[PDB]
This record gives sequence, C-alpha cells and structure tokens, in this order.
Amino acid sequence: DKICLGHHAVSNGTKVNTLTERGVEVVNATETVERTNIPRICSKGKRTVDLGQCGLLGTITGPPQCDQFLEFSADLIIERREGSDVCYPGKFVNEEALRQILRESGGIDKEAMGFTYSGIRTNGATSACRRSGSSFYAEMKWLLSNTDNAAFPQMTKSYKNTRKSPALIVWGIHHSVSTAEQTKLYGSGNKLVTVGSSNYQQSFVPSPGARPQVNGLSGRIDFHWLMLNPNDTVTFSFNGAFIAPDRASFLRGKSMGIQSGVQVDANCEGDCYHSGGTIISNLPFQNIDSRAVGKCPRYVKQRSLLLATGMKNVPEIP
Amino acid sequence: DKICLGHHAVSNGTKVNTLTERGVEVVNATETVERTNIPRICSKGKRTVDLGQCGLLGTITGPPQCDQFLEFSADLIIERREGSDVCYPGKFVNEEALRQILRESGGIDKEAMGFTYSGIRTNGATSACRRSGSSFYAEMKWLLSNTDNAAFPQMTKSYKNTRKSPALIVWGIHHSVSTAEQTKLYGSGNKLVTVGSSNYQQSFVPSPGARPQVNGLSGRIDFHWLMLNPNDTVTFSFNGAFIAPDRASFLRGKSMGIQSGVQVDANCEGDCYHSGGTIISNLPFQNIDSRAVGKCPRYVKQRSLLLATGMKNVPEIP
Amino acid sequence: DKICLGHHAVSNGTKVNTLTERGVEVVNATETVERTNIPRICSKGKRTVDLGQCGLLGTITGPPQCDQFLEFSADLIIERREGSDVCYPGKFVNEEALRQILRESGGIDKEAMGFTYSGIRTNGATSACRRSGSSFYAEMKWLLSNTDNAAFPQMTKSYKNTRKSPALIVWGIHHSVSTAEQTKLYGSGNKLVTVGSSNYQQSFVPSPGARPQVNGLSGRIDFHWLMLNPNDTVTFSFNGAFIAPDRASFLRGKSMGIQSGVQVDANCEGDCYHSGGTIISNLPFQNIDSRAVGKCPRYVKQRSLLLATGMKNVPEIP
Amino acid sequence: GAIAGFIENGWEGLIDGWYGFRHQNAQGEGTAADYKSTQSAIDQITGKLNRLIEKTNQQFELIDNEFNEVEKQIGNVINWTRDSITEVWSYNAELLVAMENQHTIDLADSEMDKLYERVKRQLRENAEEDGTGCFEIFHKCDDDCMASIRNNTYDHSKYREEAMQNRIQ
Amino acid sequence: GAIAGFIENGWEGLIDGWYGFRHQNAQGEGTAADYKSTQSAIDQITGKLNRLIEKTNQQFELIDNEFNEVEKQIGNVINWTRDSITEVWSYNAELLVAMENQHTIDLADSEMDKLYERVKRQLRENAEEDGTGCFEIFHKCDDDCMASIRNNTYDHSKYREEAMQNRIQ
Amino acid sequence: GAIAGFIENGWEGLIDGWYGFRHQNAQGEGTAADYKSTQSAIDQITGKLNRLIEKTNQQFELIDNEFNEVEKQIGNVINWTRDSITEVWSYNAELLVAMENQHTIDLADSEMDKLYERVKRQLRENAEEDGTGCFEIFHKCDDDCMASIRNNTYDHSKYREEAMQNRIQ
Ligand SMILES: CC(=O)N[C@@H]1[C@@H](O[C@@H]2O[C@H](CO)[C@@H](O[C@@H]3O[C@H](CO)[C@H](O)[C@H](O[C@]4(C(=O)O)C[C@H](O)[C@@H](NC(C)=O)[C@H]([C@H](O)[C@H](O)CO)O4)[C@H]3O)[C@H](O)[C@H]2NC(C)=O)[C@@H](O)[C@@H](CO)O[C@H]1O
Ligand SMILES: CC(=O)N[C@@H]1[C@@H](O[C@@H]2O[C@H](CO)[C@@H](O[C@@H]3O[C@H](CO)[C@H](O)[C@H](O[C@]4(C(=O)O)C[C@H](O)[C@@H](NC(C)=O)[C@H]([C@H](O)[C@H](O)CO)O4)[C@H]3O)[C@H](O)[C@H]2NC(C)=O)[C@@H](O)[C@@H](CO)O[C@H]1O
Ligand SMILES: CC(=O)N[C@@H]1[C@@H](O[C@@H]2O[C@H](CO)[C@@H](O[C@@H]3O[C@H](CO)[C@H](O)[C@H](O[C@]4(C(=O)O)C[C@H](O)[C@@H](NC(C)=O)[C@H]([C@H](O)[C@H](O)CO)O4)[C@H]3O)[C@H](O)[C@H]2NC(C)=O)[C@@H](O)[C@@H](CO)O[C@H]1O
Ligand SMILES: *[C@@H]1O[C@H](CO)[C@@H](O[C@@H]2O[C@H](CO)[C@@H](O)[C@H](O)[C@H]2NC(C)=O)[C@H](O)[C@H]1NC(C)=O
Ligand SMILES: *[C@@H]1O[C@H](CO)[C@@H](O[C@@H]2O[C@H](CO)[C@@H](O)[C@H](O)[C@H]2NC(C)=O)[C@H](O)[C@H]1NC(C)=O
Ligand SMILES: *[C@@H]1O[C@H](CO)[C@@H](O[C@@H]2O[C@H](CO)[C@@H](O)[C@H](O)[C@H]2NC(C)=O)[C@H](O)[C@H]1NC(C)=O
Ligand SMILES: *[C@@H]1O[C@H](CO)[C@@H](O)[C@H](O)[C@H]1NC(C)=O
Ligand SMILES: *[C@@H]1O[C@H](CO)[C@@H](O)[C@H](O)[C@H]1NC(C)=O
Ligand SMILES: *[C@@H]1O[C@H](CO)[C@@H](O)[C@H](O)[C@H]1NC(C)=O
Ligand SMILES: *[C@@H]1O[C@H](CO)[C@@H](O)[C@H](O)[C@H]1NC(C)=O
Ligand SMILES: *[C@@H]1O[C@H](CO)[C@@H](O)[C@H](O)[C@H]1NC(C)=O
Ligand SMILES: *[C@@H]1O[C@H](CO)[C@@H](O)[C@H](O)[C@H]1NC(C)=O
Repeated sequence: DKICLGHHAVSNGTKVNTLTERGVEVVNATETVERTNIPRICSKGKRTVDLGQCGLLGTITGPPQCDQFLEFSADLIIERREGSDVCYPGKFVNEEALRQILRESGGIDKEAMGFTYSGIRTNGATSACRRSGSSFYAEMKWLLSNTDNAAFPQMTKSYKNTRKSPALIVWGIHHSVSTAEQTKLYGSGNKLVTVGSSNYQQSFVPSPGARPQVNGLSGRIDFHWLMLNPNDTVTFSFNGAFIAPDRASFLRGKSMGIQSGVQVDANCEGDCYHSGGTIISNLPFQNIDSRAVGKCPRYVKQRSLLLATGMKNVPEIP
Repeated sequence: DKICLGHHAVSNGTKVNTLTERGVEVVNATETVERTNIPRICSKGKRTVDLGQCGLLGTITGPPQCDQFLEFSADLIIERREGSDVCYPGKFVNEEALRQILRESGGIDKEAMGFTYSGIRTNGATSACRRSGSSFYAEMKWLLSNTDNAAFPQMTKSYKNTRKSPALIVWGIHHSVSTAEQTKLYGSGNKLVTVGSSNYQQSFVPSPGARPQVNGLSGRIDFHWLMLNPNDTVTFSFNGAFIAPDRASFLRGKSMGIQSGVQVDANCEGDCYHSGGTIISNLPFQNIDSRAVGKCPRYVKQRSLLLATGMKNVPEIP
Repeated sequence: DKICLGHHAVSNGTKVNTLTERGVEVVNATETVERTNIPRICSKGKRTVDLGQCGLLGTITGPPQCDQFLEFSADLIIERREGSDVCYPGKFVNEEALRQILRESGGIDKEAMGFTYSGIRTNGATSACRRSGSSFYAEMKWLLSNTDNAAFPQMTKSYKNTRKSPALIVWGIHHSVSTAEQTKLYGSGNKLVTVGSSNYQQSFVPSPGARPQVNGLSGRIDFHWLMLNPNDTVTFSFNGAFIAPDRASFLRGKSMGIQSGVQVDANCEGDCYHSGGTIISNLPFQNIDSRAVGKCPRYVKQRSLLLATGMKNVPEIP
Repeated sequence: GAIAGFIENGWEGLIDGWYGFRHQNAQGEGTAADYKSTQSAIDQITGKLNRLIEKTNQQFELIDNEFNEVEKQIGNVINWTRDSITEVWSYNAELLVAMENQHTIDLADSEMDKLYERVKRQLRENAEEDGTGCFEIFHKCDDDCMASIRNNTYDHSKYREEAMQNRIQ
Repeated sequence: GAIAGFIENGWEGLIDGWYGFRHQNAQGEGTAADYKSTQSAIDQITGKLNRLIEKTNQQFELIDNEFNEVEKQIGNVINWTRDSITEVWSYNAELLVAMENQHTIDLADSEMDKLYERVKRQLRENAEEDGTGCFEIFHKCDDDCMASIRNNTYDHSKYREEAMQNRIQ
Repeated sequence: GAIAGFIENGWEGLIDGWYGFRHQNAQGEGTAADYKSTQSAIDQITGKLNRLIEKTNQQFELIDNEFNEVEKQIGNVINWTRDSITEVWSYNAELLVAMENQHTIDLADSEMDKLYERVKRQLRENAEEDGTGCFEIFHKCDDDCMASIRNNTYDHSKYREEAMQNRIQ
C-alpha cells in the first residue's frame, strides 16, 4: 500500500524569467505590459471638443476656424494637426506655456474689456481672415490711422479684472512688409507699444520688412499674453502697429488636453490617452507610447514581461 | 512526557503588507513614513538670518527694508512672504536664477566700484524709498541730467574685478510714466544703455509709458545682473534712464535658503526644512512636503508604510 | 561507519551586504561598480574628429581655426577646452542648443546661398581673423557702405532650401565700439535687420558702445541661427551692421559629441565616454562620472557594491 | 506500474487542483486533490495580482508638442528626463517580475513540502519514505483508510501494531 | 489539558522571548524561552532597521518658488519632473516594505523550523512527533532532563534503551 | 578524530566542488564532491551574473557643458534632475545587491539541505542523524558502499536486516 504527494503539471507550459533562470517554464502566466491599443478617443462621461482646424490658441484671438469655440466648455480637449492658431500669418510668444494653460482650463469665458476709440479706424481687415468677405480676428481690433499715412494718435487704454479669477489678455504687434506700409497704416516715425501691470512690464517695437508670403501675406502679427490677477489692472500705451483685444478670457475650471489623429468615441470610457488612441488596462505597464497622458500605466521599453501565476512546470515521467 | 517548540504571540497585533497578503498581522511593526512636523525653523548650530520684509534680491540693491542685510553673513537664509526686493516699483530680469545664487552664497560682501560723475545729478530720490525723507536704493545711483529737460551727456564707466571670486553687478533701467517725464529727467532724443564684458553682451532701451500705480508710482525700474569673472572688466555706456551701481557684491561662501511662514528656534537642531517647519527623522521617507529641502528623507505619496519588526502573529488556541 | 554532508569554505573570505547583515562573509564575490577608467578616447570603428582649437559652432561660421572642418564628416565629435567659436569677439544666441544639434549631425555639408551685392563693400576684414593677412569668417560676409560714412542701401536677400533636409542658416549683427564707428561703416541713422521665414520671425538692432578689449577689439559680433525647413525660404531685410552668410549648412547624418581633455586612441573600442576617457565595462554601474555619455552603466554614489558569487563562508572547526 | 509523487515529475492528470494525493491499494489506483494547500497557493498568487492592479491616482499632462516641436534646449532636457525615467521604470518592471516569479515558484515549492511533511506527521511510525515523494504504508490501507489520510482523520494508533510488525520484520 | 507548539497557534504566555520550550512531566507544566533562536531573529530584524536608517548625504536646494511662481513652461517641466520622481520613490517605498516584510515573516518561520529540527536531532530515537510541534518523549524526563534538552546537554544514549522499549511495545 | 558535516563549520579541504561527501569506515577517511548539487548552485549564480550583464541600448547625450557653463536656471534644473536620478540608481543598486546576496546565500543553504535530505531518503531505516550533518550507518559500509551512496545506487534493502538489528540492540 502506497500514498504519494504531488502537484499538477502541463505540456502547455509557458516560459518566464527569474533572478536566476531565463526561460524557466511555469504552469501559468499573464502579461504585465499592455500593448493592446484602442485606436479611438474614448470620451464617454467626458465633455469633449474636437478643435479640428481651430488651433487651441486660436480660441482666444478668434480666427474664422475657431468661431464655434470662442467660449467653449470641455472636460477633454483635442488638438488636431490640421489646426491653426492663425488667419493672418504670425505666432504667439511663449506659445507652449499658453497651450498648457488652456489644455486644463475647462474652456474659456469671454468678457468685454470696454475699449473705445476716437480719431482712428478699427475696421482693419485682411483677405487671409475671410469671413463672408475680408475680415479679422474675432476678439481683436486692427487699429489704423484714419485715412492714409496720417499720424496715429498716442493712446492709453486700461482694464481692471473685477473678477476673482485671473484674466487672460492677448494683444498683437503688427509687422508690415515695408516701412512704407507701416507709414501708410499708422503714420511716419518710430512706433512704441508698452504694456503695464502690477507684476508685469514689457515693451514692443514693430519690425517692418520683407518676409516670405504666408497665406499670400508677407506681413506678420505676433501675439503676446499675460495673466491678470484679480483687481489688478493692465494699461496699454501705444501709437500704432498695435492689435488691441476686444474681450478678455477667463478659465472655466479643469480639463485635460491631448493631441490626436484618430476619431472620437463617446461609447468607450477611458482615462489614458495618446495620439494613437486610448489605453484601457489594469496592467501596471505599457509599451505603446511614452508620451501618453492622463491616468496611465508606466511606460517601459519591453514589449512583454510575463508574471508567473502558477507553479514551476515539471513534466511527468512517461 | 512531552516537550513542545513554540513562538510568542499577542492579541495586540498590528497589520502590515507583503508581496502576497494585505493586512497580515505581525507581532510588532514600526513606521517608515515620517508625518511628525516641527512647526519651527530649527537653527541651532546654523548662523541664521530672517530677512522678514527684505527681499533676498533687495540685499544687493538696498531698499530701506534691507539696510541691515547689505553685507549680511549666514549659514541659513530665510525668505518671508512679506519680503519685497523693491521700493521703487520694478522687478529683476532672471530673478529666480539670482535668488538661487544668493541662497547658497553664505551672504554678501560689498565693495565700491568707484564711479565718479560730472555734469550730472546723482541724487535721484523717490517717495517710495522713504528713509527719513525721500531717498533711493542704498547701493544704487539715480542719475539725472542736471536742471530739467537738459541733455544727458554720453558716459562710459568701467570696473575691473581685482578679486579671486566672481563679482555680482546689478544695474537698472528706468521706465518713465511718459516721454515727457523721460525728457524732463534725461533730456530729449532716444536713449541707449550698453553693458559689455568679456563673456557678456547686452543692450537696453527705456520704455516710457503709463502703467498702473504701484506704491503711488506708475514708473518702473527693472534691474539687470551679471557675474564678473576675476580680472575681467565690465563697461557701461549710457546717456540716460540708467540706474548705476555704487558697490559690487561678492559671495562669502556656502549656505542654504528656504521660504517659511513659521518662527525660528535656535534650540532645535535640524537639517531638513519646508515652509511649515523642520523635519527631524531617521525614517527613510516622509509625507509632509515634496518640496522640502536640505538633507531629507524621500517624499512619498503614502502617509503610512508599516515595517514588520516582529514575526507573523498567530493567536493561541483557547 | 559514518557519512557526512558538507560544503566548501575558505579562510580567504570576502564580506558583502544583505537585507539583514552588514559584512557577512561569503566564499566569493565580484564588483558591480566600475571604477576602472581608460584615460583615452577609444575611437576604433568610429570616424573621429578632434576640433582642437576650433569651436564646434566655429565650423559653421569659419574662423581660421576651423578651416579644416568647414565640411567635416564624423561619427564621433570631440570638443576641446582650447576650442573657440570666434575670431572677431562675440557669441552665439542660443549657443548650447546649436551645439547639441551639431554634436549629433554627423558633420556638415555646406552649400552656397547665392547672394549678390551692388553699391557696397563685402571685403570687411579684421586683425583678429588673421589668415595670412587680415581677414574674416570664411562662411560670412562683412558688409560695409562703400567709402566711409556713406549711406548703406536698404537691401533684401532671400534663400530657398531646395533640399529635403533642414538648412542651418547663420547671420551676425555687428556692434561697433561707438556710434561714430557704426556711422563710418554703415552710415548715419538707426539700423534695422529683419529675418523672415515661414515659422520664424525675429528682428535685430545694433548696439554701439564701448566694451572691454577682446583680441584687441572692443566690438562684438553676435551670431543668430535658425533651421530652414525644406522648400521654405528665409528673407533678410537690412541696412547695415549685418553679417551675411555665404553658405548654408546641412547635417550629414548621425553622430555623438563629447568634451574631453585626454588623447585619442584608434586601437581601443568603446561606447561610453567622459572628459577623463572611456569606460569599457560589462558592469551595471559606475562611479567615474555622472555626466558620462554614450551607452553607459548607470552612475551611482557608491564606489563599491560586492555581489556574492559564492555561498556564505563558514570556517571549519579546528 | 509504480506511482511517484513530486521529486522528478509532476502530474498532468491532476486537473482539479494544484496539489494532490495519489495512492495505490487493493482497490487499485486513485488520485485526489488537496484543497487547503491548493487554496493557499492560489490565494497568494491572486494576492500578488491585486497588488499589481492597484492603480495610480497621479495624472500627467503634456509637457511638449508633437505637432509644433518645442525649443531645442528645453526639448532636449525634457527628452533626456523622460528617457531617464523610462530607463528607471523599465528596470523596475524587469526586476519586479523577476523577483515576484522567483517568489511565486519558491512559495509553490514550499506548499508542496508542507503537504508532504504534514502527511509524514500523520502516518507517524506506520510508514516510510520511498524517496519519490511517496510513503510506503506498512499496513492495509483501503480506500476508506486513504480518504482518512486526506481529510486528516487518520489515527496512527489504530494501525501501529500491524505496521511496526511489518516494518521490523 | 494538553499542550501544543507551533502549527496552528502561538503562545501569548511566552513573554521573555520569541521562541521557546513548553513541556509537561510529573513535575507539571513549564515554559521557557530559547536565547540563541530569539537572538538570531532579533539581530536580523534590527539589522534591517539600521539599514533603513542609513541617511543620505545628498543635499537638495530650492528649484522653484512658492511666493513668486516661476515661469509657466519651466515651472510645469519642474512639476512634471518632481511628480515623476515622487511616483518612483512612492513605488520603491511600497515595494521595499512589502519585500522586507515578506522576508521578515519567512526568516521568522525559518528560525522556528530550525529550533524544531534541532530538538528532533537531540532526541534521536527516543521520541516521536505528535504533529503539533511537540515531541512525545518515550522515557521519564524530569525538570532536569527537560532543562538538559534546552541547553543542548541531552545525551540520547542515556535514555535509548528505555525509550526504544516503550516505542516498540 | 571525529568527522562533521554542515551545521557549525564548512570544509576548507573540499576544493573540487561546493557540496560534498565525507565518510569514515574501516578503509579510513575520504572526501568527495557532489556534482549535481554543486552544478545547480553554480548555474543559478552564473544565471544572476548574465542577468546583470544585459546591457542597455539607451544612448544618452550631453545636456549641459563643462567648458561653457549653461544658464543658471536651466543649469540648476538639470543638476537637480540628475542628482535626483543618481539618488534613485544608487538606491536601486544598493537594494539590488543586498537582495541578490540574501537570495544567493539562501539558495546555497537550500542546496545543502536538499543534498542532506536526499541522502537521508537513500539510507531509509539503516542510519541515524548525529546532529552534525552526518549519518551514523548501522552496518558495514566499505568504500564501494560509500560510493554507492554518492551516485544514488545504494539499495537500502540489502543492508536493512543488518542495520535494524544493530539499531534496536
Ligand atoms: C512683398 C512682395 O512680395 N513684393 C512684391 C511682389 O508681391 C506683392 O506684394 C504686395 C505687397 O506686399 C502684395 O500685396 C498684398 O496682397 C495681399 C494678397 O496676396 C492682399 O491683397 C494685401 O491687401 C490687404 C489684404 O487684403 O489683406 C488689404 C487690407 O485691406 C489691408 N488691411 C489693412 C488693415 O491695411 C492689408 C494690409 O495692407 C497688409 O495685409 C498688412 O501687411 O492687406 C496686399 O497688401 C501682393 O499680393 C504681392 N503679390 C505677389 C504676386 O506676390 C510683387 O508685386 C512684385 C512684382 O514684381 O513686386 C514686389 O515688390
Ligand atoms: C500717471 C497718472 O496716473 N496720470 C495722472 C494722474 O495721476 C498722477 O500722475 C502723476 C504723474 O505720474 C503722479 O505724480 C507722481 O506722484 C508720486 C506720488 O504718487 C510722486 O510724488 C512723484 O514724484 C517723485 C517722487 O516723489 O517719487 C518726485 C521725485 O523727486 C522724482 N525723482 C526723480 C529722480 O525725478 C520722481 C520721478 O519724477 C518719478 O518717480 C519717475 O517716474 O517722483 C510724482 O511724479 C501723481 O501722483 C498721480 N496722482 C494720482 C492721484 O494718481 C492724475 O494726475 C490725473 C488727474 O486727472 O491725471 C493723470 O494724467
Ligand atoms: C575703444 C578704446 O579702447 N578706447 C580708445 C583706446 O583704445 C583704442 O581704441 C581704438 C578704437 O576702438 C582701437 O582701434 C582698433 O584697434 C584694433 C587693434 O587693437 C584694430 O586695428 C581695429 O582696426 C580694424 C581691424 O584691423 O580689425 C581695421 C579693419 O579694417 C576694420 N574692419 C572693418 C570692416 O571696418 C575693423 C573695424 O573698424 C572694427 O574692428 C569694428 O569694430 O578694425 C581698430 O579699430 C585701438 O586698438 C585701441 N588701442 C588701445 C591701446 O586700446 C586708446 O586709443 C585711448 C588712448 O587714450 O583712447 C580711447 O578712446
Ligand atoms: C492563467 O492565469 C490567468 C491570469 O491570472 C488566469 O486568467 C484569469 O482568470 C480569473 C478567473 O477566471 C479572472 O478573474 C482573471 O481576470 C483572469 N485573467 C486574465 C488575464 O484572463 C487563468 O485562469 C490562469 N489559467 C488557469 C488554468 O488557471
Ligand atoms: C516594536 O518595534 C519598535 C520599533 O523597532 C520597538 O521600539 C524600539 O525599541 C528599541 C529598544 O527599546 C529602540 O532602540 C528603538 O529606538 C525603538 N523604536 C521605536 C520606533 O520606538 C519596540 O521595542 C518593539 N516592541 C517590542 C515589544 O519589542
Ligand atoms: C569568484 O567570482 C568571480 C566572478 O564571477 C569568478 O571569476 C570569473 O571566472 C569565470 C570563469 O573562470 C569567468 O567567466 C568570469 O569572467 C570571471 N569573472 C571575473 C570578474 O573575473 C571567479 O572564478 C570566482 N572564484 C572562484 C574560486 O570560483
Ligand atoms: C482693488 O483695487 C483698488 C484700486 O484699483 C484698491 O484700492 C483696493 O485695495 C483693491 N482691493 C480691494 C479688495 O478692493
Ligand atoms: C588681468 O587683466 C590684464 C588686463 O586688464 C591682463 O593683461 C592680464 O593678463 C590679466 N591676468 C593677470 C593674471 O594679470
Ligand atoms: C515649394 O514652394 C513653392 C513656392 O516656393 C510652393 O508653391 C510649393 O507648393 C512648395 N512645395 C512643392 C512640393 O513644390
Ligand atoms: C524629443 O523626442 C522626440 C521623439 O524621440 C523627437 O522627435 C524630438 O525631436 C525630441 N526633442 C527634441 C527637442 O529634439
Ligand atoms: C507646480 O506645482 C504647484 C503645486 O502643485 C502648483 O501650485 C504650481 O502652479 C505648479 N507650477 C506651475 C508652473 O503650474
Ligand atoms: C551643475 O553641477 C556641476 C557639478 O556639480 C557644477 O559645477 C555646476 O555649477 C552646476 N550647474 C549650475 C548651473 O550651477
């Protein structure tokens, strides 16, 4: 009579790694490194905006592309490669910092700044900002002299943030194609624009000169921005080449922004994103994208790390 | 007759975590994550300065607030929220880099730069820098024309660092409230200030314009700084709107700077600080402040991680 | 009759550390922390260039020091402390970013930009750039008025990158010792230089003024650079104080750059470098240099971490 | 037609448990799984799994741009920092799994020994180890007797006389 | 009124040591702690503690500002780097403790087995395991005899005849 | 002139293996190394080594300058990031080695026990443990008999009568 103690085993064994062995077979194992990508932006439960052709910074200035998003609200913000912040050729100073701010803003609330002008044109428009006809940035005012080559009066405009949140203020400096064009628009002589706050001080001079044609235009408007603390005031002193804001921006709350080139799905629920889609996984690691954002498993170099979920496999003696 | 082998046990068991179990009871455990904060700055053994209302950068320029610290010496430097680098409204360019330098300077040694002037006022003072009466930055000279609207002579001042340590040189550019005020102080025409070294080259133009009143003033002085290598020379070429230095700064040795809102204690001895006080602990981790500085345990998310200091607790069969 | 089971042991035991004990003897151990440095740059298999007195940025502008490297090709690039990017005193704007780009460029291919000039001198030379006689940067043109104090004509030069790689374009702004010298070279009046691309917009004004003599000169040339995307165009609008490029640069492929003060060896084969030489090791860690570059073991604080390669050593009872 | 336990070979027929019994008597051969040992090993392995499922509440946001590349210097610093962190987590992941797997294997071997040592203590002086993970039982042990061993209701006192006799001669 | 050792239960009365002896004879019942086994376990646990007390000489300084917030871009890079590092140390801490605790428990179980196996080798053929961590001693073992076992001065040759007799019949 | 095995002392004369046999009979004293146990331990230790030799394909480039020092703010951020990473790897290295060494020692002790337990199962009822890692063999075991034990060709049935006799009286 005999009794034996034993353990189960399989012929269907899978190899794993230990401190000592490499490729030791165990009975059962599971993957710890996620590689299964969902090629969509799973947005269920999240208020989502697809800016498309509208650049994120464009939501503040307001090219035609961003007319729908001038006061948008969202939990999830999606930038697209086709997006553009600009109609009239130009770029933001410290653009990326501003993007990072807007990506988690929860959207923007616009409020008039209440600037009034006399002895001056404000109807500055261009062919690059076509909205039905020639137009301009929706939130901005292109200020000219009055007739042609006429002197631009020195002006001083101020604005106080009477709210409890910081105000996002954007202004633009216009760089004409020639000193001839600058004079035709704002008059002769050198031009200065100063922007004063209670924690900010900067200065700006235009730079007329020939540049490659972008959107048919050789002129440039570079935008500048600051955050205005509550009850603080910004003051604009200028005499030409100044793109004035009409409204200020206030951040709604909280959100997250991503850059993607794949469609959106309001059925799937996710919390970790990358340009290629959504990573939904309980696994600790992933090998899909190092720049994945949201609540994600840590990115690793390896595509596979098997965790033994069973004992060491020892085949039966036949 | 019988002999049994056994191990001790308690009813007073504490739970810990392992690779496998969560909440397995052991006989004894201790905490690894420090949460016990000392709401003071333990400064025993360390030469400590409490700048209070004096901003750290103010120690170089010398507003009235920093008159005691113009040549301070310390092992531990404490910034306070009420501190200000400024009397006449303005700010430093690359301020934070300069702060980081001064926090570990061990204090500053001041030395005259030996600038002499002719055909010019140097007694520029303001109501914002009240010291008995109206005054100015203690280490700086506010240069004017001579009478009013008079032309400011082109000047060129140079200074060689004859010492073995780098010299900290600070100068200021004055931005008047209007082109009218700039002319009244330094005369008509455009103004230029150039600063030349042997590893540094910069240029500066003033920016007159209306700004919000700070300390009753709408004008701004923005300060600029460089480190002068030994035996190297700085040269100042200017014609107005220039705030000249009277003395240069030399770093004493080594120190550490903190920002705090709690009192100082010269009885307690510490080496890890945060804004809320001192962390004294032999524990490997802490959950008090991620931005704690000095010699500290690593910050972690968890408030508690119990380390078993006793065997697994197995209750006796009753 | 008796049989005993045992294990080997030595008197030549070495101490190691565990979770519990500190200095427990084992039979055999090996080091995991590399400390053995090869005081050479092991370059076998790698096309290597020793810039020596030529600064890496100098390879683009072309001082006399870099005449051999104007179109250099390499797998491994070595900067030397004696290196200088400059003949006529000056410095690059955003120099380090540019260095990092050139260190992995694989060398540079130069191509003419095809600028032609009329009513202007281009033979600007200096004593600081001596090449046989007085000369200038090999890839650059120092533009003057024509005679002396004569007006410098407004000019506009453009260049398209007809290639499939980005083009590296460098230009310089000249800062004269005085407004007198600036006028003697480029004529009276204020001077402006604008540089336009399709993703770049900048502006430049000269800053005449006295500066410390470097190489006998008190004037400065500060260089600026951009990367031109394929089929895109750069346009230069200027009227003086402009240092024009003659040729553009194209990156050859891939390389790695190091800074060293030790000789080169084309016999030794390595892949991890530092200023003191080469680290060749299969060990996981090293304690030689934290800033070591290439394919390296991770740097650690400890000089020694012994890994037990044998059992715990238990001495025989004598 | 001999049977063997652990020590050179497992049982591909044991399909209702991880650890088990295999006997042979006059009634023939039989194999049954032990619950307590199997459940212990499964509880520990599943315990590891839940531990590695504990998600992080740390949210991370974009720090660069793959449409409009950021400035070179800060961009390279960012890339250098990220690549350094990836090296760390890749190391941690590699080490974590290798460490856990070694422990999973060892705790599994531990359970096998504990079961074997338990049975050895049940049989007292009524059996001997054959060296293949089995016990030669020196008395008659029918299916009911074998079952008594599996549920720890085996009283060695009952068979001691019969066994010691057969052992000694 | 039986006594039991390890294997289902510890002793809440063993208060002068970690590991110990519990006997019963004609003189009654008694319990004493073993020094060598207890000291080994304590030395190893304290060894871990000193290891986790070894302070760092790395000093860190302020890299941002909580009074005057730094520039957004470099500020977010700094925050992103710090939060990434905190994730790493939080992980390391979690893993370190869980690893050490598993080892502390296991080395403690190891010491228990080593003590039990030692006593088993002392008693030779004069005793049998009852399966509760105890040894049934098949001869008269007074308090002096019990003490002889605890200090490893027990000579099995002295009781072998008497024991083998009582064991065999 | 007694011999002893593991348990208080190793053998400085065992120079052709890690684990081994030491016997004494009428032919005298002899010592031989066991291959299978020694090779197992060596394969595991070398297995660790290859694991720590697995190089990284991550290449890193210069992020600052030791000839022309970079800007202070970004320079301090870089230094702060590097020093933070060095702290992490220094920790990892320290922990890795301490962890591996503890395991190396333990797996080595494991092999010793496995060899001892194997021999114990070979000798069956023909021997007794002396408590010093040795077996008192209760029959005549010449060099050929000793060799039979070392290569697992020892049949206990052959000596059982002779041994049980000498054991019981
Ligand atoms: C600069 C250059 O390339 N050199 C020319 C060649 O190119 C022409 O240049 C002119 C002048 O720059 C270009 O004129 C511009 O064309 C635009 C369309 O491409 C547009 O029509 C511009 O007009 C408006 C506009 O509609 O946007 C009119 C708006 O009312 C204006 N708004 C305000 C508030 O003033 C606005 C502004 O005047 C400017 O946008 C501010 O910068 O623009 C118009 O100025 C012309 O398109 C270019 N044509 C081509 C084919 O490149 C050639 O003329 C070349 C011939 O040999 O001569 C060079 O000198
Ligand atoms: C600018 C503005 O707000 N618009 C005005 C209104 O506000 C007044 O503006 C004037 C001019 O800016 C203010 O005058 C300044 O007041 C200071 C106190 O608040 C101070 O008295 C200034 O004088 C000194 C000073 O003491 O600091 C005199 C020093 O001797 C000077 N030192 C040197 C070396 O020159 C110094 C300098 O002149 C400046 O500081 C350099 O920037 O300043 C003095 O200039 C006045 O305080 C403002 N008052 C109020 C109530 O805001 C109103 O006047 C408004 C009425 O409708 O009209 C606007 O145009
Ligand atoms: C500025 C200063 O230190 N103050 C002077 C004192 O110093 C002299 O200054 C002058 C003017 O700056 C120096 O003249 C320069 O000397 C150079 C050698 O050191 C060199 O000879 C310069 O000439 C060239 C050159 O060869 O590089 C001539 C080239 O043909 C020019 N190329 C072009 C395209 O124009 C070139 C340019 O003119 C400049 O480089 C552009 O910046 O330079 C020459 O200008 C003189 O060397 C200084 N001497 C000393 C001893 O410091 C003293 O004269 C002092 C006496 O009391 O008076 C101060 O005003
Ligand atoms: C092999 O391991 C996997 C992973 O643990 C087991 O699959 C799990 O099964 C349980 C219960 O059925 C589920 O709760 C888990 O979600 C499953 N995980 C996965 C990744 O599918 C599987 O059961 C194991 N194989 C065997 C034969 O036991
Ligand atoms: C429970 O564990 C703690 C921590 O190890 C023990 O407290 C230590 O006691 C020793 C000696 O008395 C001191 O050197 C340590 O400084 C103490 N540490 C702490 C955190 O207080 C405690 O003794 C243990 N409990 C028992 C019953 O042994
Ligand atoms: C002590 O350990 C070292 C390190 O493992 C052993 O040296 C190794 O020997 C093997 C075979 O001879 C080589 O493949 C390795 O490259 C050697 N490593 C080093 C660092 O030299 C050494 O053999 C061990 N000592 C003994 C007595 O076995
Ligand atoms: C708001 O601003 C005014 C001046 O604009 C100032 O007097 C006041 O102190 C500020 N704060 C509050 C709470 O009104
Ligand atoms: C110091 O500066 C002078 C000129 O200012 C220069 O000639 C000299 O080489 C420098 N170094 C020393 C050690 O004097
Ligand atoms: C190249 O540039 C020209 C104008 O310079 C433009 O028309 C064209 O679309 C660009 N691309 C190609 C592929 O030609
Ligand atoms: C950062 O890494 C990405 C992917 O490797 C690369 O495309 C990008 O150029 C890097 N950033 C910089 C500034 O080079
Ligand atoms: C860095 O983190 C702190 C605390 O979470 C936050 O207050 C601060 O705004 C962050 N920095 C930036 C630039 O947002
Ligand atoms: C970075 O560290 C090096 C070496 O410790 C030091 O020399 C350098 O000054 C540091 N960088 C800055 C910006 O201080």
